[PDB]
Amino acid sequence: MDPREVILCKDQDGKIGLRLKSIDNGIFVQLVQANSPASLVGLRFGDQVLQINGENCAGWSSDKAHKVLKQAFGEKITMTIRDRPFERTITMHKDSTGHVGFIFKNGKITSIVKDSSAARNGLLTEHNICEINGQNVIGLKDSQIADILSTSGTVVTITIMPAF
Amino acid sequence: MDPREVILCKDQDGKIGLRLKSIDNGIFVQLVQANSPASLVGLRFGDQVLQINGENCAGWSSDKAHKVLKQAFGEKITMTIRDRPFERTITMHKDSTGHVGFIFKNGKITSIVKDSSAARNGLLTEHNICEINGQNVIGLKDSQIADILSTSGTVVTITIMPAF
Amino acid sequence: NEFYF
Amino acid sequence: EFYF
Amino acid sequence: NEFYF
Repeated sequence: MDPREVILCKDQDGKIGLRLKSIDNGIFVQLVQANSPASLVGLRFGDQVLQINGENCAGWSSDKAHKVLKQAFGEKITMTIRDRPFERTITMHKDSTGHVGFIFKNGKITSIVKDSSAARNGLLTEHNICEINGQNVIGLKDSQIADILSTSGTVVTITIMPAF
Repeated sequence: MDPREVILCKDQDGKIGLRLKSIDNGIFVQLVQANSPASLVGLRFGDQVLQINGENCAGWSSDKAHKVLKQAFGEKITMTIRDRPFERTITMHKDSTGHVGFIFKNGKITSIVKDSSAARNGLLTEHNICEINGQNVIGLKDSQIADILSTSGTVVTITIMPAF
Repeated sequence: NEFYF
Repeated sequence: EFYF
Repeated sequence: NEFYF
């Protein structure tokens, strides 16, 4: 899957609304602030940052990545992104009680309920939910995600990735 | 992207040629014996087993999954399989010294060399290599994998999986 | 404080 | 005995 | 026992 190029423009505090995290000697988006330079260019939780301003991110720590952003010179920051490489999609169907079949806490799937659609479809635990029927749920309270599910209809398509 | 069904005929001991592993409350193929029924139907390290004889694998231990295989009735076992859900593909180019840019041991990527093609492409550590240029390297010794890499042309396409 | 979905 |  | 690829 080919990477893509984005050019961000800093806000007033020299920030772009982005938190990053080192995973397996790569750099990944950990949080994207709403209505930020990062959201303007379509960054999402789980996107991989391959390069910043012409430097490869391979092997950088979280602290280094944050420092490079904070210190970035001028008002424009260039990045090359591999769109969330660990993403998978699972489609489930609600049962007669309105459930798809998993336990959820602090943004993580923690258990799979027996005899459910989640079980039939091989949903995994220690995974975060990124989207529900296309809607970002990263950073939402568990109760807000419950709200969303209540109005999603019988078909529930989620994007997930390992929590790492 | 969708699950597939396989049907396997047992040997006299009731065996089909598989060892399984529990990961994140799913069941995955860990080892496939050469020239077994499991090999023939194309099961591979990393494939996910959703059902055995129509029964959900969710939350089973590997010992439980093995017991299910052992105790299965009849001369054929059916499984529903999601093909290597953790697989990703990365293409790199050898540099002037013939290297793509990583340290490898025991089937696994352990370091990414600075400003190599591996670095530019965002290759990750703690990942197993499954195939190189179409050649499956699961079960091969590192020296055999080194030969495949040495003899490869400049463009090197690998499939990888996180080492769960 | 676990939810059942 | 370790394969199934 | 490691390899540089």
